[PDB]
Amino acid sequence: DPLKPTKRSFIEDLLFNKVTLADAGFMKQYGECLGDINARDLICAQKFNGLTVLPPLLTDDMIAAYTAALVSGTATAGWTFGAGAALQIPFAMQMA
Amino acid sequence: IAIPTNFSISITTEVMPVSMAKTSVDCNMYICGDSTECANLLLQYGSF
Amino acid sequence: FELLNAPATVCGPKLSTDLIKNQCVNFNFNGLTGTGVLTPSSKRFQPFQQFGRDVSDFTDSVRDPKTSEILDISPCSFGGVSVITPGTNTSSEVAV
Ligand SMILES: *[C@@H]1O[C@H](CO[C@@H]2O[C@@H](C)[C@@H](O)[C@@H](O)[C@@H]2O)[C@@H](O[C@@H]2O[C@H](CO)[C@@H](O)[C@H](O)[C@H]2NC(C)=O)[C@H](O)[C@H]1NC(C)=O
Repeated sequence: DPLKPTKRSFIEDLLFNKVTLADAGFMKQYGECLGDINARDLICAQKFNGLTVLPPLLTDDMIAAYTAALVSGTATAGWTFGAGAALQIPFAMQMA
Repeated sequence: IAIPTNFSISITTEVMPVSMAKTSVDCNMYICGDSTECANLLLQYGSF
Repeated sequence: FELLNAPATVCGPKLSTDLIKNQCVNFNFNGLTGTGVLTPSSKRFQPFQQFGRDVSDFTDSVRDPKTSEILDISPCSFGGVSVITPGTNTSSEVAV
């Protein structure tokens, strides 16, 4: 949506809502863990024991950009951009 | 013979895992924590 | 006798020091030795309880023998580190 701040599509927003990803982000500062000891956070416990999770190279925004490019290509060009150079075609004729 | 006369446009979802969490282990941290004696014993034990 | 699981009133001839907090130290509480950072705790120990353990059986809290304050114990080491190099043959300069 050009207006909304998400930068992803509506269905993608719903899908990202459906799945519970536990902790958001891959950064957990030492001060954060020490200041919230009372809440026995699982991530703090596993980080204090040498187990770390590394962020994916492609961010969710980058993956959404790839998906948007794929959708736009199939809408404007269709199948022709998978073989050579994307060739424009009206969507109704692609449907035909 | 049976011949269809009408049709529907169906949209179905296929959910496919693509990747899992990338993880790494500080072997010394997990096995020994912050103990120096345990670290030396782990060195002597062998680096798997 | 029992050693490191309950309050004690018989102790070896050792000299106590001042309580240092928010600094990585080598600590010895009633004979239990270790390395960690000590912080004030919100836990409420019963009179018959001296130590507290987390799900990993790591001693994560302790009642100060002198002030009766409850202190949380945290590991000193924490945080992922990675090294970026262009190749030792090319250069000895790295990013971290
Ligand atoms: C244990 O004793 C300490 C120290 O108080 C006394 O005076 C010292 C100079 C020394 O002679 C000790 O052996 C004595 O017990 C008590 O510590 C209190 O708490 C604060 C915080 O660290 C300390 O600085 C103060 O000196 C003490 N406060 C007082 C005396 O009002 C501590 O409370 C005693 N604990 C028990 C369980 O009796």
